[PDB]
Amino acid sequence: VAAEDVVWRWSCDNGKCVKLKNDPRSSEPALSLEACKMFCNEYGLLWPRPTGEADLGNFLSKINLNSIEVKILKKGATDDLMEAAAKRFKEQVSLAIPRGSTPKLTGKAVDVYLVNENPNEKAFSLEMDESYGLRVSPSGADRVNATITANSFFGMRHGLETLSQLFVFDDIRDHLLMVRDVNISDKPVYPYRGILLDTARNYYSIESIKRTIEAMAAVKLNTFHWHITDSQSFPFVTTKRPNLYKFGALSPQKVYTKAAIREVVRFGLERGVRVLPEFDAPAHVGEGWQDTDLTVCFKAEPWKSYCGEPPCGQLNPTKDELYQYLEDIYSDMAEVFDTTDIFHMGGDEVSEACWNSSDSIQNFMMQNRWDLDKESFLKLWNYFQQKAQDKAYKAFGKKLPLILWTSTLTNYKHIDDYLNKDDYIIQVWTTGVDPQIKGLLEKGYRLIMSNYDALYFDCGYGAWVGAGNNWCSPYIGWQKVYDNSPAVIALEHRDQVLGGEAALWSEQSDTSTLDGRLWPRAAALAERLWAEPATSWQDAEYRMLHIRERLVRMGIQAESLQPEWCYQNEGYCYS
Amino acid sequence: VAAEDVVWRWSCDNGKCVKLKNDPRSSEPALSLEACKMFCNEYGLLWPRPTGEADLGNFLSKINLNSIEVKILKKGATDDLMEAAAKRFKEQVSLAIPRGSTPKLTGKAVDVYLVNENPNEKAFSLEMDESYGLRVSPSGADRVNATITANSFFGMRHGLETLSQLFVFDDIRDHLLMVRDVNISDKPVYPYRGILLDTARNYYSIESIKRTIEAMAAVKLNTFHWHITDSQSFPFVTTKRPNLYKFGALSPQKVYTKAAIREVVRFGLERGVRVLPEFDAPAHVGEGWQDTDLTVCFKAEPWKSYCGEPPCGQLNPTKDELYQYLEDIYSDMAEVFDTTDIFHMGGDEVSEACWNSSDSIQNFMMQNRWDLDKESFLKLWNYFQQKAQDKAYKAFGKKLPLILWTSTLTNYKHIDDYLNKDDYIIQVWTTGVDPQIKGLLEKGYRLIMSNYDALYFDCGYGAWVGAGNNWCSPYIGWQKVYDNSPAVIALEHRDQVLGGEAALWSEQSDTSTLDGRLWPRAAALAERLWAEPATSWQDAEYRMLHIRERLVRMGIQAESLQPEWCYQNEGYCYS
Ligand SMILES: CC(=O)N[C@H]1/C(=N/OC(=O)Nc2ccccc2)O[C@H](CO)[C@@H](O)[C@@H]1O
Ligand SMILES: CC(=O)N[C@H]1/C(=N/OC(=O)Nc2ccccc2)O[C@H](CO)[C@@H](O)[C@@H]1O
Repeated sequence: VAAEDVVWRWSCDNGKCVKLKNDPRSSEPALSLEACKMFCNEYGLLWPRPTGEADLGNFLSKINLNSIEVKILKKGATDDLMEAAAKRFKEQVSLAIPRGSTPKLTGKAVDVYLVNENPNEKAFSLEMDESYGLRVSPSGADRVNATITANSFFGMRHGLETLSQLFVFDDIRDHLLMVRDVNISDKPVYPYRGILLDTARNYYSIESIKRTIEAMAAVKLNTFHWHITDSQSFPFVTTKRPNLYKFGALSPQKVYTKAAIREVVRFGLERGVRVLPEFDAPAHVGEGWQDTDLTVCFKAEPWKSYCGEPPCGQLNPTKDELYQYLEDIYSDMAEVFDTTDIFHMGGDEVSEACWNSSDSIQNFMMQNRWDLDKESFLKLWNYFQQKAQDKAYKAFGKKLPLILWTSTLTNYKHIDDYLNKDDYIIQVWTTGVDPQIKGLLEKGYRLIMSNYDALYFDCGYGAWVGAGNNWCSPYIGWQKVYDNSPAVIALEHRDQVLGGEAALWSEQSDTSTLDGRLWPRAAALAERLWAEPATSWQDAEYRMLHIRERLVRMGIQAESLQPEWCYQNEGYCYS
Repeated sequence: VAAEDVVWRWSCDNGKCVKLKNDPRSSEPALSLEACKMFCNEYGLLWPRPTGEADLGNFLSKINLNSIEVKILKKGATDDLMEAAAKRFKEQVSLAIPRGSTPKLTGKAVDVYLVNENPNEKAFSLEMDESYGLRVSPSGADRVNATITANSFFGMRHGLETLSQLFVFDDIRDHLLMVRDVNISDKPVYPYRGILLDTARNYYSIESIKRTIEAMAAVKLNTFHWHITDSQSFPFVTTKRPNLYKFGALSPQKVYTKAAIREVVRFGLERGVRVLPEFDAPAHVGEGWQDTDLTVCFKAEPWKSYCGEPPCGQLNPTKDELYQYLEDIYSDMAEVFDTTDIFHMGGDEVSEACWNSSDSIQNFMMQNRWDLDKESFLKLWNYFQQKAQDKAYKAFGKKLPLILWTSTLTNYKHIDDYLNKDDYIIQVWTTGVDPQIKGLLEKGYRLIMSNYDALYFDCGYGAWVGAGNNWCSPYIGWQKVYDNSPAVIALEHRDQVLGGEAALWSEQSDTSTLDGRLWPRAAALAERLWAEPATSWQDAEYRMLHIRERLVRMGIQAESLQPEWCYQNEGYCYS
């Protein structure tokens, strides 16, 4: 076969790029699809779109791939991180070029200048500055000046990410192009932009976790919430209490060693991603605890009587030794997850029946004058949480914010009996319309939104117990994730919302299915959290298709949203 | 870290392998999970389970990986295919061994003997013999005799596949094991066991197509139905009418050349998979036909008025030149798809409105005394099909069976006016309970079942036009595909059912998402078609989990069905 050449061209008409034949008898220069898209779309090819200035100009300039140089103007303690970020950037620019295509090495030279105004700052915090400014302009006759200015390394890295998005490959001519005149100013609306990955229901290769982080960085998501343990498995390698992993793991290979974790944590830091660890308690414990006598109900049957899902099992708060185990686990986590400013302690629904089933437990309650009703079991949960919390603080070596899921414990009506708003952040998984949300906000609580009607990425597949479909079906499309707005959910109490997180529970997901589950749906969340657009999904639709293509180019096995024909023929596919 | 060793063992109790600690003070030999499973389960680790004799014995023998030799007893015209099949088999045995694990090179030597009774036979046909017999027994002191006897290469290749499934890796000891005493006899219930892949709505890499075929072969699926063109794109490289692909393709790279197609066809043949091509007509045409004047309504707006989905477009049957184009396309297909015994001609619903919209068309109808009502448009469709059919036969150089989808044309009430049962096979996509099915069967028609309620693999994701979920949602779980029985659907007219096919329409699928869409759900279909079990999904559940793990080992990014904990702890997860 003699491979053909691209035969089509694209022209902007009413905000839509229309495909037209590239006829020879024309004096007007043909535009490639991406080139037309960059100026046809209001925000061009950017995802997420910026919150401030977004001036992309009207032109593109041909660039030579081998002539891109990055210079770091202000040196500091973040030099290593900055140097790493710069290196990644050269590689990102290539992603513009489709695989198997080769650009002509001609054109201008690009100079990228990074101005990090506080070069020593590298800690993750809810108050950290993620803002940046980007300007691109012609410099002299043969080069381009790209200048990124930010208050911190984090803003600077976000700026490099936006800059990488200003490159387009012209497949008609085989030219690498770059936007000529750019003025951009940006910062995120919300500090916490996350993805929860459950690695206990099924194991995820460390390569996959890193790939996930690479994708997150590409859309300015900053938090990876590692739900490391559950009743099904204990893959965290705890040096202090090694039997938990030894007994706990699905296999000896299916484990997360200290070196692997440091590796992931560092990989995250370079990409502005906080790796936040969760040790869920006192429910969701099982495997790895055999022979300790520190749990009750593991594998209790019938399972339905004792828990939400099999296997059943919970910690026994009445055993003093448990707090010793917990201290050790929290300490081992703190050692390796050393960039995190926050610790998640789980707290999803505890089972009354399960606790009531232990005489050892009942005796303890009897001795303490408490009865055996629901109110009393709440007392037991609080007793546990208070003790666990002390251990967590001791482990991290300071008081730090702690996260808990919405639960019976966190009901706004009695939450103050147990928790306080300064010390606890509440992760919300109820529907976006649930009354608990307003009530919690009124009490001053900060929230992370993960409402299941919009943010549960596991939803919609086949049932994993029995037949039918899984519990939270239907499957949530990107359109729905995009339209779910925390600002709408919280109204006037908006500042109290820290952000949001997409949740990938793993009863039905693993190394193999993760790219699909997460991408590009998490990108919808990324834009929503970064920008809080007043606009709807339909306004972001064309760009969403582009970002999906970009994730694929990165090597992500992203879900397919629409026929490629739609991407090539804007406005034709609608409903 | 010092990697641990597996700490658990498994014991059979009431058909379930239960995990127990591998305690040192025991005189009873510990069993690894797969080893326990092989004898605990009624059919062991086999998928699909055999239809005849299935005696697996009670024991396992240690085997040396480097000592497996295959000898072909009867030579013939299929020598090349047999030699290829043998080579693949050595590689398959390794799949038993999990990645990064290394077996001890000790144990017996395995001799595999292949007896192909009709060594010259290599054609695909509905009447072909896929039966085989398998016996395994100890031979002498240091070796194993594995003998496969079949009427044809196809049965022989199915036998090698079953034999590869009789190997287990003992991860407790690092020993490769094989079932010691085996007697198996098998043949499929249905001749046509397929997967439809739509490569026009989105493009699929040829590497992906081959990977799909590898997975199919692993579960004895024998037909790959390539839905090569549609309105969205024309990736088939037709030498005779090169503009269709040149204009038609999503990109110059996104094409299927003759060499690629031969490559896929050959890869299929070696694995007992018929590669069946579909050129859908007269609807579902669009791209690639610009400037021919041979279509009407391409990109007609509003799309809803003229078609099921955008872009709209149909062939104009009144143009004589069209039949010339068609002859050329059919001829180009016949040249490269040279193993197929059947040709699929599409025929999914044609649009009346679209045809009525062309005066050129109306004039033709006016001249032929036909009116402009629905009945008349049916006449036009028949006129087209009759002419297209003649071209198809001329292209293939013989009369061969042709397949059409259920449609207005195929309504059993008037189907005989147009088609005949000898010449046409009807592919059914209505619900399994639709009256058309009984009516068609009563008229003597053969069917391929693809009922959308059970067999549409595209179903359940987000909407691709507008918001919500896609048209045939909910998502179909393996349980549902497994329970859908053609025997039940057809009753006494069972023989008329040729088999079944899972359909992966590609509006929302591509190279990236294909492993997930297809696997392991197609495996459910494979067993149902191969064996027609009276039993339900729950009886096949443990084995299904194993096959999924096997697909992953093969490199398939298969969907995750359940937590791995369930696989390790049978009977604990249920509902
Ligand atoms: C916080 C959370 O989501 N907890 C569990 C969880 N709990 O789900 C419910 O209990 N849903 C529910 C059941 C009855 C009534 C209301 C909600 O869902 C995930 C799967 O989607 C599990 O992986 C989690 O462990
Ligand atoms: C045979 C077939 O399935 N045809 C089209 C097709 N047609 O679907 C329907 O028209 N479904 C339907 C609509 C209204 C009433 C009954 C069925 O579905 C696939 C997507 O699932 C498309 O890719 C196919 O081109």
